[PDB]
Amino acid sequence: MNLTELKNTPVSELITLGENMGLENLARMRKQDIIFAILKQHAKSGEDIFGDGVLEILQDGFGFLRSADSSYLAGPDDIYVSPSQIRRFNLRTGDTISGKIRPPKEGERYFALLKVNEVNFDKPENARNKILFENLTPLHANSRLRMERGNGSTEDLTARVLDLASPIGRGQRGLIVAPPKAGKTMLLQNIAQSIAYNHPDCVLMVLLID
Amino acid sequence: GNRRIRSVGEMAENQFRVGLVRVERAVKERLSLGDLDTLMPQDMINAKPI
Ligand SMILES: Nc1ncnc2c1ncn2[C@@H]1O[C@H](COP(=O)(O)OP(=O)(O)O)[C@@H](O)[C@H]1O
Ligand code: BEF
Ligand SMILES: [Mg+2]
Repeated sequence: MNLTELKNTPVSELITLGENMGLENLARMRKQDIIFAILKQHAKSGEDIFGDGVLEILQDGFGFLRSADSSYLAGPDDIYVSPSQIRRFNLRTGDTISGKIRPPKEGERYFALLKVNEVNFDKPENARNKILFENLTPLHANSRLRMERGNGSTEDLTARVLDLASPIGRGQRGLIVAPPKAGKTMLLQNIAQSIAYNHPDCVLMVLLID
Repeated sequence: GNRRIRSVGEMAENQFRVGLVRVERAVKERLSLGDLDTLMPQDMINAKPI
């Protein structure tokens, strides 16, 4: 069973599934431990379990695989990974891992990883032969990002202005200087829509702090 | 001729053998669930019972 499947489900569907399983009232507690308990049940009676997420190394040597829908937070949803993986496949902080998991046995409360199926959407064999980050040779912007869609709606013109004010390409550093109440929120929203519409091949991430 | 003398050698050997069979039962109960290419023969045996 995939974790991301129960992840993209709303809380009501998790409640309905837990009541279909015939257990203690699960709607009472967190989505986190809701998914935890329904997974524990369905894994008591079910296949191999599958999961995916991003890995963070702890100072104890082990690692935690967490979900972005929980914004990479600590909780029962996390997947425990042993340092033996971080020696065999030499895992790293921030690796997109997807693999098989099982329920925790006596005294344990974190799902244990079984076998890594995809490391950063790629082969673990090919996960060894990789290049280091700061060891790379940086360069200036070579390929430009097309933000103009060509339809000219009420908001698309905004992006068009950028295309004639400050062109952006892959590898460029953009800094927005704006006082409060200036309309930067939907500015980033329109930019994200345009770059997601024009380039569905590059993985796009946003960050909202406070 | 019927009474045998024992020294520190085989006495310590027997005590180490008792510790060894203890940790061997421990690591055998542990390995009964282990799988392939998931552990090194370092944490399988505990140094504390020896
Ligand atoms: N592209 C646009 N087209 C029309 N109105 C816009 C556009 N961008 C911003 N606005 C106006 O600006 C306001 C944005 O408010 P808000 O998102 O709170 O700005 P900020 O996030 O900078 O405080 C809205 O009332 C909206 O009418
Ligand atoms: F306070 Be607003 F988002 F500029
Ligand atoms: Mg805003």
